[PDB]
Amino acid sequence: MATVYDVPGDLLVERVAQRLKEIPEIKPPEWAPFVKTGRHKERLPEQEDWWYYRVASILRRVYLDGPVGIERLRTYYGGRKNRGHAPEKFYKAGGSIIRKALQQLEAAGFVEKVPGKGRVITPKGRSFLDKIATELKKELEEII
Amino acid sequence: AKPLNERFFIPHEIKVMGRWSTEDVEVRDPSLKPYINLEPRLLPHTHGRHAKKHFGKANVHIVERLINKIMRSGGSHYKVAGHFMRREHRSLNSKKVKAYEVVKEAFKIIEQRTGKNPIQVLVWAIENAAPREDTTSVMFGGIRYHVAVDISPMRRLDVALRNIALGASAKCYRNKMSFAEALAEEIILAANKDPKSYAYSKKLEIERIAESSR
Amino acid sequence: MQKARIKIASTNVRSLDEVANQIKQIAERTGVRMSGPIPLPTKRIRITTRKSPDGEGSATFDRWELRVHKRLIDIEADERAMRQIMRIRVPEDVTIEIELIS
Amino acid sequence: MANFRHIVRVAGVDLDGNKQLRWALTAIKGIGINFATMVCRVAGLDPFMKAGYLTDEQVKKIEEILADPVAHGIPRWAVNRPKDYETGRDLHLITAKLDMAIREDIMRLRRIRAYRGIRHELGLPVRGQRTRSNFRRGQTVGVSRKKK
Amino acid sequence: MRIIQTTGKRKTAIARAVIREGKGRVRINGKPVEIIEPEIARFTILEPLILAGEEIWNSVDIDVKVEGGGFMGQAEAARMAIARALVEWTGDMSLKEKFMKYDRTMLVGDPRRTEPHKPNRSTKGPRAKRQKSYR
Amino acid sequence: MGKIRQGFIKRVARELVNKYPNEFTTDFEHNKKKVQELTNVTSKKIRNRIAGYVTKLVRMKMEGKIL
Amino acid sequence: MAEDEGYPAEVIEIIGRTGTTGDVTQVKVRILEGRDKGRVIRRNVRGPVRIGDILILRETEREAREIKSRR
RNA sequence: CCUCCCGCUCGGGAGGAGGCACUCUGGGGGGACUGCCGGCGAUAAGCCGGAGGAAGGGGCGGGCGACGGUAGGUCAGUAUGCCCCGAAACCCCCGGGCUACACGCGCGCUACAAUGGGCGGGACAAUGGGACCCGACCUCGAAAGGGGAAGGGAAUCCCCUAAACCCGCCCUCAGUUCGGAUCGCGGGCUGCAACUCGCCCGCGUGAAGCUGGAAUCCCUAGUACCCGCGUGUCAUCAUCGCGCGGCGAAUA
Repeated sequence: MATVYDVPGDLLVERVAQRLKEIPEIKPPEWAPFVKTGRHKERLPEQEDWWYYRVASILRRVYLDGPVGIERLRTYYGGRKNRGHAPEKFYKAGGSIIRKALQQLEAAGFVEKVPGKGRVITPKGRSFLDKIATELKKELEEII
Repeated sequence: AKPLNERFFIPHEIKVMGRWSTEDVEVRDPSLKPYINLEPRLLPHTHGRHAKKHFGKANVHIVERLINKIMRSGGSHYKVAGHFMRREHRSLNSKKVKAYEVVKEAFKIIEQRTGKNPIQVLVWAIENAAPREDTTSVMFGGIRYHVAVDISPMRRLDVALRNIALGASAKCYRNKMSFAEALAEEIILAANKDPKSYAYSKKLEIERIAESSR
Repeated sequence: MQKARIKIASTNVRSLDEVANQIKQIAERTGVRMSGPIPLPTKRIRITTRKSPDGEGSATFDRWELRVHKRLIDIEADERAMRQIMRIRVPEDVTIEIELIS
Repeated sequence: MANFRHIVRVAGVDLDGNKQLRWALTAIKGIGINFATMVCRVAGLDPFMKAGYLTDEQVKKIEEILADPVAHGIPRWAVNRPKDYETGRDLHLITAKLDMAIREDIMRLRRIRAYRGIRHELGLPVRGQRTRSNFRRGQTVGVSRKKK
Repeated sequence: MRIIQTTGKRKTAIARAVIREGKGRVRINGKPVEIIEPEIARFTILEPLILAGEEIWNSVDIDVKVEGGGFMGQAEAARMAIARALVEWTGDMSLKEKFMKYDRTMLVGDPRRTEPHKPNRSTKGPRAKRQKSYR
Repeated sequence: MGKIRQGFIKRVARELVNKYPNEFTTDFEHNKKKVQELTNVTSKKIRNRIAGYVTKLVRMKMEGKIL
Repeated sequence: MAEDEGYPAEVIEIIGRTGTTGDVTQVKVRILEGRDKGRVIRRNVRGPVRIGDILILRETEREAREIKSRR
């Protein structure tokens, strides 16, 4: 009795990111946290969680949207770069963490490319989620 | 996060910021009764527009009054989650939005030590931080006096809260006193009339210089 | 028959409505089924300009409006029942577009 | 823990503090804050812990990822100088190589008689434009590189 | 059952609300009232729902869609409409006058929203002049 | 700052109570229906004012002193 | 604190304005405290003060005043 | 009614049929006028206070600036009296100069951190602009960008992601993980061409500055204060000019 709609995004994301360690099809490739990262990072973190959140979002976003592109998910993160004393401006993420991620989901059978030119959920990506949200929404009533 | 939702079940019922019942306190003086919005309810942000009328600013939730005289210091420069600031100051070179957090954490840090309803420690800090007498360099008839002028209950509150909000930013200055703390350690000691409140040191001096001159 | 769209825009308010009203009145009675004259947006055009040619002291700055309004009309009639209705005089200064599909 | 010290020596005899490993190397000229976290991976340490909690065995794993970083991994835009003086493929920079390599290329230009080398001697930015009145009220940029 | 469609508008957050009978549904832009991150502007929405009671909150399905920029903006458009959604429901002057005595941001919007940025004498913001120092 | 009704507005309501005094009332809208039909409606906002003054000019004509 | 003596006085009428900064507004006050009761004093009241507001008088022996006037 | 998921079988969510209800779009109409009620005022004008009401007593914000003057500003936009130039004070060209600096000031941006930084997640707009032009989406590239290619001359497609927000996690007040000058290098992009003199991306470099004297400016409410957003001109120099919405006051 739950969708991704019913669960707050702070409790959903460590429950799907674990369920991306456990299953265990999607994994961190070594080249992606090392130095092929998104724009500028004050520090680069050596995290599995880092990879598992950038993908745990990707299964929530393709649920909501239809044709969700690479240029959309690069620009959807939120984050900047310095120019100098000129004030900062809005730039997009690293396309390397987004174009390997959709393709690690695509081999897992969670996402599929539609024939209209775009990106949509499969039933296996849609059920992996509704089960993880049925577990989260059930726990949110137990806990005062 | 679960306590956070208990803080959403609890303000509902009714209580300020998630867990402070607005009945715990009373305004014992009949002076500060119509000038204070202790009695009404739930959220400061409100956006109820004030100064609209003659006293369109007396009905302002005590805490909202706190938030925007705690928000005050601010020019030009640019804030966003980027690298990015300061721009929101040692007192909101920016919004009542990230202001309201400071006052909430300062209600949390003043509750943690005193253990009372903090709206009984702050309303006990804005009846003591206000001086009862002030001298204006007032001349009338071309004749320069420096005179006995007594203070009105509305202009009391304002000098109470402002001197509370002016004292903390001298201490928070590039110091571990966080405003959530530096305010929470000002609000306890203005409630007490302690010798450590830069807000009860002007209260006194403004009455004492004003007694000499009268 | 052939569903035609009359897409009719004009730069001023008084000129566009008289034609839209007259088009819905003459077409009403003959071999035409007509869907009502629907108003789409004003793509109000702002030109925002410096008055003073010195650019000096205070210079007061003109705000400009060009408002272009678009009525749209679907119609089920022939290509011959279309010209009969396109007889009308039309303000200067009123663009009338015609797409033809079955 | 892995045996507390307050001063372990890393990168020769130059000192590693007790701030955090990623900030203790930034100081060591040549290793920054992004390049420090590239050599924490290959070596196999926790990045966010304090500096000085290192046995003798960790201090050897870092000194050989420094001598040649292009052997271990470290991409050819993620290493310190790539394509050096037209014939070195990639190298490393440290407090002695960085100090020499930048004064060398400056020693090169002054002999060349360019508008870059004599523009680093008179007291000026070359491409930053204004020398019109900036570094104002007697002031100075300090050009390259250190007044602390 | 019933369908009573209302509106609630504050600083151009337009809330589209519907009040039909059911089982305690609170829908905001498709997501339960639970999805919001600020605790704060939630409590604002919650103000009217207790002033009347949980009795009528539980017995009625409220779906709202607030298309408005502000986080507090959305909340505020949600505070005005629920209150108007609950005064149309029961019908009495008891629930209307009880809201008005508490605050007028439940049943009045604004008379004003925003002002244009004036042309000005070459600076930034509607109400500002270039700095002077020629005396 | 300060409020005062214009002299065009008073010239007009004064002669409009002069010609047809008995076809005017102490309701706002009715006079407003009549003012519409007698003199031009250059607009809507002024058409409420003249009408606003005419009503006051019927309240004073009962008193005995009308200026 | 110790009291002093709080000598509550509620204002009866607001005569006009004083101060060159304008700051004082002279208000006539009537007393409601346990010692005197009733006394009519013309005190220098600052800040926003309506008719029927309360003002805690610090000293009971005062009455500074300069008067005129509307035409 | 129909396809998909989930389920404690109570019930939550999307698609398409279907439906113009709602938001909205732009054309028209009503509503506020001291009309009524009290007080002050010459029973007049007007000011104050009150009720009903979405809104009130110039409702609120613009455009709208008389006769003239400072011999204000522009003949270097145009129009134009007078004078002057005539291989030239013309004309064509490349290159350099306007972007030189020991310094002085004006107007601004960015900034001196815990109301903080990283990382992640989630909830939100509006004006506008878009054919050698906006560019879905797919692919390669760490990225800047490149390759392919749908739609769009526009409520129907694209720029587009708002930003501030909040919640959890790491970090634990130093000239620093602040701050970003200066310098080495690798690399893209436009044009014939960016050394002089472009911007961005990555790594290394990592300067002054730790709340500022005398003095002085701006503004009175959806305003200031604050946060991003667009457009003009336009390849490219924007810390500018014009304009939009988000948070939302002090004192009068």
